[PDB]
Amino acid sequence: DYASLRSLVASSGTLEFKNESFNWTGVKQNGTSSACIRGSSSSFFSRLNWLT
Amino acid sequence: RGQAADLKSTQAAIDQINGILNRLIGKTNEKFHQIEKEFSEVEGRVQDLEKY
Ligand SMILES: *[C@@H]1O[C@H](CO)[C@@H](O)[C@H](O)[C@H]1NC(C)=O
Ligand SMILES: *[C@@H]1O[C@H](CO)[C@@H](O)[C@H](O)[C@H]1NC(C)=O
Repeated sequence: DYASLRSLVASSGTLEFKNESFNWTGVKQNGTSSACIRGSSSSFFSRLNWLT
Repeated sequence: RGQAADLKSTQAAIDQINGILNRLIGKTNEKFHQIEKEFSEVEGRVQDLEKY
């Protein structure tokens, strides 16, 4: 539901982010794809964590 | 010296004003079930349409 999220974020009027420390035991965090290239190296979304 | 009032013109004006008032005051329509107008959560585009 793209329109609802767009409207909600537009009405909020901010992109302030506070980092929390989730536990996430026993897995590999971060994870990079060849589609997202930050600088010259592969990357991913900055605010989302790909667990593998 | 003396003073007096005219009853015919007074009654004509009073009658016209009373007719206007009777046409305005007391006539009301009945509406039973309608949409919700107050919301406690945010859910997206349907609530926005209702508010609009
Ligand atoms: C994270 O999980 C480990 C598993 O050994 C546990 O000992 C630890 O208390 C957990 N940390 C939090 C903040 O819940
Ligand atoms: C994921 O990368 C972030 C940013 O470099 C880092 O803070 C975090 O410790 C990494 N998680 C790992 C290596 O499990």
